[PDB]
Amino acid sequence: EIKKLVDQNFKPLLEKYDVPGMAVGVIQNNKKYEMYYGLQSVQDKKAVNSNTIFELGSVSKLFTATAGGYAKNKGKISFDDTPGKYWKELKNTPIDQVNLLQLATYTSGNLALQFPDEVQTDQQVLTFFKDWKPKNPIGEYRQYSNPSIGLFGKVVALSMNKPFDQVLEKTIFPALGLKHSYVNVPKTQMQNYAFGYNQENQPIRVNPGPLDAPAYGVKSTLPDMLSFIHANLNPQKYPTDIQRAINETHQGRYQVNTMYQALGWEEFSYPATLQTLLDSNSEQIVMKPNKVTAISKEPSVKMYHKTGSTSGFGTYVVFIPKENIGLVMLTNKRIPNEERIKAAYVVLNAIK
Ligand SMILES: *[B@]([O])([C][N]S(=O)(=O)C1=[C]N=C(C2=NN=N[N]2)[C]=[C]1)OP([O])([O])=O
Repeated sequence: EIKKLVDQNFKPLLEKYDVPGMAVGVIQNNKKYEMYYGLQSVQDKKAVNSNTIFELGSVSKLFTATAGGYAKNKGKISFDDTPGKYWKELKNTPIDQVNLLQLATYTSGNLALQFPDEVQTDQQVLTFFKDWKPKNPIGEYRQYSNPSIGLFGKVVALSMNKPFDQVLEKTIFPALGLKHSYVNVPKTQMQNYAFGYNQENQPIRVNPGPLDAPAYGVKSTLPDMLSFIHANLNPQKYPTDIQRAINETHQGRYQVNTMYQALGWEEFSYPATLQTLLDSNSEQIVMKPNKVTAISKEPSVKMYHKTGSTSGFGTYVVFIPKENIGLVMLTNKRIPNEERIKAAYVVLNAIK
């Protein structure tokens, strides 16, 4: 029945949005299911398979959040610290009045989704943070942002003395059991890297950008993402450092109505209505700043999700610890976040 449920709910989306290829993974009671559809490459007629590498987009934030949780539990950082304590060069500039938790969770009060296009170099990055100056009451307003978690990410790599790409590929990925997850796809794996397809069905991949690795720059396979979901459902089986990191990412920090923000993960009381899952990615929540309130109801039974996108790829990831289930969907064309969320909802709810 798992296979038949995904065929009912995910398969039609390939035709509906002319998506070349898709990989849907389900984990239940420590049993993994992998469903593959279509092509990693239209021009090569190479099929999507277990070796196919997709761009995760903002699901990369979950790895950046896990890397921070690890660094905090090795004593390398505190989430009450300010960025200037590690990147000396910002060390009494006004960015050093925002703390790492506030960076991680988007409540600087003045960071947008993107850098400005003009910024590209390492010096242009450091200079934009040297010249960063306040706006909304720090800590009070959530606005989703690549530079913010991007800065948290870089600060985490500074506290670990290793550039960010190495923190993941030598430290975090091996600790999670991930064999084919990369910030940079090496030469021997380029044959498995899918093409993404833009809205003109042109084959494309992700463009270089400032602090792209920590905010949207991880590439993985379906087996690997199911391993990552496994880890989130069962952190007690992993090494102490990574287990503590994973638990750290599950703690709700504030609410923005029915969405609780954690470290990368969005958190909900379970069971959640569909529409509660949809509003987490409504334009209001994703693009416009919003004022945060303190957690009032600590949810008893929780569920977590995150969407991601580069211009050629779509990702969605969801897990419910207490039902011991989760789902990952990866596509090499963006479909609307709404459609990702709904199909997953029907598949998981139908398997109890
Ligand atoms: B993340 O995926 C952030 N997404 S984004 O909208 O900032 C974005 C989109 N596209 C790129 C890109 N394509 N090719 N080079 N770069 C980067 C960043 O969260 P979401 O799921 O989008 O809410």
